[PDB]
Order: sequence, then structure tokens, then C-alpha cells
Amino acid sequence: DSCNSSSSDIIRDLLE
Amino acid sequence: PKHIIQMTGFKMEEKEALVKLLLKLDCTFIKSEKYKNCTHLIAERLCKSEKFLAACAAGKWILTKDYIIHSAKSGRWLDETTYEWGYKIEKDSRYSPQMQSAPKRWREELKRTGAPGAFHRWKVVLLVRTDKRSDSLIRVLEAGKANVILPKSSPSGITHVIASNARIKAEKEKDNFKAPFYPIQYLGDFLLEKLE
Ligand SMILES: [Cl-]
Ligand SMILES: [Cl-]
Ligand SMILES: [Mg+2]
Ligand SMILES: [Mg+2]
Repeated sequence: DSCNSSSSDIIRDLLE
Repeated sequence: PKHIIQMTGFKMEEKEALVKLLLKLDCTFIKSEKYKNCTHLIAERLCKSEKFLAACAAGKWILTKDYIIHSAKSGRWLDETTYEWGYKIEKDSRYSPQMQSAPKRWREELKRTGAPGAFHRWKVVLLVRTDKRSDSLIRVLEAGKANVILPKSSPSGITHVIASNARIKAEKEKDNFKAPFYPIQYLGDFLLEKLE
């Protein structure tokens, strides 16, 4: 859901 | 003794059911993808969300959903202790004993030493890849009471350079800073894995 789309790994997001 | 509640890792239907139970208790609930200084984070699982890392860095309570279910049934916020992520460690787990205990370790350590966060006295320059937002990293760092040095602020006293691709930068580029370079992953490792 767009209303509930927080990342579960903000470290991984910065490496991709 | 306030109860400022946030939740991480739950799908919409699970979150709806838990927030419905909060109506039976005096509390604040903050709906945001961001960490917003909750006193109690309800976590579906151990993870590396902004909320989870920031709550660790500030020594907050990170608890299972049973804390809400049982408190609402009792009509009163219960003792957090047995609901904490870290109260009991799984010997057979994909997560290290350090990661499984991280919320308890930081909550107890900050109380022991008196420090207000895991990164207190850090003065951090971020060199994050220009195509992406550093905003979540900044809020985790600031939740741990690090000072994030903006470009317009003096570099005096910098302690850490946290950099995208820190491990491939030339020494000549590293020489633009007195402080050592750390990869992005260091932030997560310091909180969740490192044996201090
Ligand atoms: Cl939320
Ligand atoms: Cl790196
Ligand atoms: Mg304290
Ligand atoms: Mg150097």
C-alpha cells in the first residue's frame, strides 16, 4: 500500500 | 511517563488492527514512514528500517505487537520488559545474538552511561550518492544524538566521514578530511552487530 511503504532496510536502499 | 507509539514492519491490515487497540489506551500514535521520537516502537520483526535503527540509537523500547494486544486487554500499559526485542534470544536464528539483543543492549547501555544516544559526541559528514536522499540516514544519526555537519558548517572537530563507496575512494580524496572514512553499512553495524 502506498500509504504504508516504509523501507525495511535503509542501508540496502543506499547500496542499490 | 508518556506512550508515543510508532509501528514498523506491519502490513496495512495488521497495522489497522493494532491501531484500533490503541483506542483503549491513553497514548499518542504517529503515522509516518519516518522516525518521530517514539517512546515505544512496535516492530513486526528485527529489521533495518529507519524507525528500528533510530529507536535503537536513542535507546527506546522496541517491542512485539503482544505489548499492544495485552495492554489493551488489561486496560493499562503493562511492564515493557517481557515484550522487548532482546528479552529472549533465539539460539537458532538468521540474526546474530548481537542483532537480536540490540534494542535491549542500547536501552540499558544509555541508561547505564547516561549518554543520550549511541552517536553522542559524533560530528558526521555524509558523502551520500547524489542520486539518492540521505534523509533517513540523517534522522537515524540525529536520533542517536550525532551532529550532522552541513556543508555550510565548519569542519572543525569532524569525527566520521560516512560515505557512499567509502572503500573505493582514493587516498587523495580521503585527504580532504582529517577524520576517517566509513561505509554506509558502518551505521547499521555499529548499532546491531559490533561488540563494544
Ligand atoms: Cl505508520
Ligand atoms: Cl563502501
Ligand atoms: Mg537517558
Ligand atoms: Mg584520512
